[PDB]
Amino acid sequence: DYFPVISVDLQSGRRVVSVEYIRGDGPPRIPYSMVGPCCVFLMHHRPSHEVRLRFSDFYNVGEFPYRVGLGDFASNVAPPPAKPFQRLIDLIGHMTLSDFTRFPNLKEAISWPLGEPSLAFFDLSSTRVHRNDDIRRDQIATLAMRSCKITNDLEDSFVGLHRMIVTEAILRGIDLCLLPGFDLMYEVAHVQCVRLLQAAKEDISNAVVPNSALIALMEESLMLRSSLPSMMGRNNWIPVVPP
Amino acid sequence: DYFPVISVDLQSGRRVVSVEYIRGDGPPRIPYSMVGPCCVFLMHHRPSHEVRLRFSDFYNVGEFPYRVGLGDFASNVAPPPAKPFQRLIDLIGHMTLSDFTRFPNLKEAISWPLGEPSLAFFDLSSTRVHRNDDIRRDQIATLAMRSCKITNDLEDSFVGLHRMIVTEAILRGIDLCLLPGFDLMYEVAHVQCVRLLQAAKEDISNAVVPNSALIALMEESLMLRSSLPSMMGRNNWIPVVPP
Repeated sequence: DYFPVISVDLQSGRRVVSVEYIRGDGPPRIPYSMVGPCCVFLMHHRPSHEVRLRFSDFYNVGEFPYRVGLGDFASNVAPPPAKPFQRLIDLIGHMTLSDFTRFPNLKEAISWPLGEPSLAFFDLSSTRVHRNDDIRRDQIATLAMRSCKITNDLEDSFVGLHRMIVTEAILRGIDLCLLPGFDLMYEVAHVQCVRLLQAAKEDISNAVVPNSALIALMEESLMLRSSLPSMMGRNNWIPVVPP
Repeated sequence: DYFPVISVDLQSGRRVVSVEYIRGDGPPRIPYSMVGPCCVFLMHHRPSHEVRLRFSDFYNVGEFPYRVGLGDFASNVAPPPAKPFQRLIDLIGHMTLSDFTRFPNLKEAISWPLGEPSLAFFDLSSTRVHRNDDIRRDQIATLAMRSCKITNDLEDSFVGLHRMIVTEAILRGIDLCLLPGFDLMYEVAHVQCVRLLQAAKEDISNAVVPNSALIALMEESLMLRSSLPSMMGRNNWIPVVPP
């Protein structure tokens, strides 16, 4: 049906990876998987039709779930109990990058996982943004590839992105019941939200002038402190020296 | 016996984490582990005395090996089949950082995992450098903490460092039989060596003047191409635009 084509091109004085899905049938590939809208062709992983709790429960044993995510089907990775930052994500996705890079700690918080500030995962996780499925799949695969900084393999990019998510969750004390690999863009945006909530403390401690970003983050922090403080992660954020 | 004390201090205009081991007995802590020379006190992980093949076989089930590494004891993580880059590591550890940062691709290759160029893991993995065990343990714990960029937990720093190693191994096609968590500094230096070998191709393709670094890397690449090409990883290195 659709083949991913990975192309390394020069943009903004940086050589960056992109993925574009192109129509082509011939004989369709037999081993394949659907990670959200993205079609992945499995070279090193055996597709599996079992339903398991975590994405890692597949790729840790050399397998790959048949199909994952929301849709007119049954995901082979059982959905998380909740997506508790979805309101904050919807609120951030309608904001510009300059709202965060003006503050150092917020910039550092959203630097992960691409190594540069980026609100792309917030846009792809928001429910109040509407995009075609083709552009969505291209952007999701591109972000998975750009997180891992490789050029050739796409299934390993999704495995690496989930592994990065779980590593940051373990470091920041995020509960792993909420990050099973169901909707990888939401997991990245969730961990970025936890990092943002930890960074906003240092930003207000540095006596900055709140914009909409800090107002939203402080409202969320207040509500969470009242209801479920442990959801905000651990307090192990390195303050960023102001330039 | 020795307690790790984690201190976040300003150095070189950057706020950075350090770990220093300080003598103190009182009642010694009951749950504890030895990762190499480093003493780790387990809050979230149950110590285990079983012998397993991978470090991940412990921390993936909420455990932590009793003691790991070389020494007058039996490591609870079975040693790797080989440490095949030890000669290259010994050769690189006697070199200065400026030998790599002069080339862009080598600088990018050794940027991982700390996000900045660093030969610290090469120094701590080399066999032809001699250091006291106290300074060694301080440096190992400091590097584990600085890889993860957190400030408070030390066992989670070692778990995160191993998870980062395995993520990069999976991305670069490195065989995971060689990275079980036995000597984490060697694993970091091994993955950095694979990245360096992949980057030296682009560096010579950019027609640079070889220094000792490129000479050593090309000799190793030639020997490996003759004997075991698959040890050099996959050819998925993004070329770095020359500044």
